[PDB]
Amino acid sequence: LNAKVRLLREELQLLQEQGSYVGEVVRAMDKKKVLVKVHPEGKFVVDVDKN
Amino acid sequence: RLKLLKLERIKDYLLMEEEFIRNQEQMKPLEEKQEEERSKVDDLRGTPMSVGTLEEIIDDNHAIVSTSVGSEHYVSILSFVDKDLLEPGCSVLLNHKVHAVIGVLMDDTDPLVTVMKVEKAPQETYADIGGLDNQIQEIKESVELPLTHPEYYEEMGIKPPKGVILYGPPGTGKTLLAKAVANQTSATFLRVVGSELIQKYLGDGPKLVRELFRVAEEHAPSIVFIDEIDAIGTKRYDSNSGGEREIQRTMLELLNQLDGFDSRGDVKVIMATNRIETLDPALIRPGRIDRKIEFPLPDEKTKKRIFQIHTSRMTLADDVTLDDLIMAKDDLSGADIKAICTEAGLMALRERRMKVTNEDFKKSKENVLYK
Ligand SMILES: Nc1ncnc2c1ncn2[C@@H]1O[C@H](COP(=O)(O)OP(=O)(O)O)[C@@H](O)[C@H]1O
Ligand SMILES: [Mg+2]
Repeated sequence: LNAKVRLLREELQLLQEQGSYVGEVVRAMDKKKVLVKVHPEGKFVVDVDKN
Repeated sequence: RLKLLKLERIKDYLLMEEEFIRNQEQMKPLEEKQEEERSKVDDLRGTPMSVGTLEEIIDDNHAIVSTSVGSEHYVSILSFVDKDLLEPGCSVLLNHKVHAVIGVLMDDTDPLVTVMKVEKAPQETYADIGGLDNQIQEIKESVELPLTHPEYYEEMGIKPPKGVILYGPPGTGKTLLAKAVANQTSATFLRVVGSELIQKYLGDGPKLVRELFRVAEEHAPSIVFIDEIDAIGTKRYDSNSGGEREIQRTMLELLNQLDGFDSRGDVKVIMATNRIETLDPALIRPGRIDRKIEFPLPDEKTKKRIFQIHTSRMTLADDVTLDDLIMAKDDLSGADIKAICTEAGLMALRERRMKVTNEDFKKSKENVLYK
């Protein structure tokens, strides 16, 4: 229960942070960069993280 | 003397470059660190969220870049760019903040080439072309040896023939010879037909014609195979009905592309026509098209050769004799011979006997004959 409620308090606290965009991968290249489309706006390249 | 010049300087290249560069490599350092420094500096040059479309280029260091939202913005280019790849209409890369031109990437084109270029090396080769030695040698003179040996013409003075017409009845291996030329030549042959360029609306036909010619010039110094054109234009008529007027415009654009004001690359035109007397007298102008070639119906010996080459991949029977088919002294194109062979095979298959028979070939003859 304590974990649940701590989670709730933090959830309220830091939901002020903005979310994320959903992009359609179009092409990939060297780990440094990978292409992706960000609907509705045009197609770009992104610097992927360490996933 | 020219050989001496080239050999001397070539040895100079080998010695200079190889020796000095290998000395530096033996002292490899002072290169990799600088390369890594430069690569990371380029990465530092903003690579966030980024893309750009090149509307046009003003000059070195300055150009206009438009985004999907119409962000036309003019920007000073960053020299890090590859440069010289900045053809208008190219997909540029732009910094998220300053929209700095730092990269360009398309790696994708209209698949018109992949549509109009199918089976670049068909199964038919000059071995598969049974007969017509004179026509074969003339078309080779016209097309291949200009390309495979660009020395004789260069040393003697003239440039090779540009357009070559192949005229004859409906079916004499015109497309076959086109295919064989494609297969034997390393150039990117282009198949084209006369029933597609007739577009629904004004300007469409000439537009695709000009695009096809530009594609031919760009991607490869190759052949363009224009099939029947008599369904197009048929000379320049009084120009009364709108459709025929537009088609006449399409031929005039073809004529400009065949020999226009500006220039023409190393792309050869090969026309295939069933009837030639009705074609534009001006289009065949000797300056543009030369080496019109008769492609007549095969004679008896040519018919023998055609049957043999068609049936090479056909285990004929011991009793099957391929002379009753040469017997017929009537219209039998190479296509007719292929149809006869295929019909004999199919009828044998239907009547369930694995081996074809003389009677089967006979029946194929009667059922392939149209008139
Ligand atoms: N040397 C040859 N001359 C003419 N036709 C041939 C020859 N060798 C084979 N053929 C046959 O001719 C057919 C192709 O004729 P094609 O080029 O379509 O004539 P057209 O283009 O006038 O319709 C093929 O089916 C092929 O089997
Ligand atoms: Mg043909």
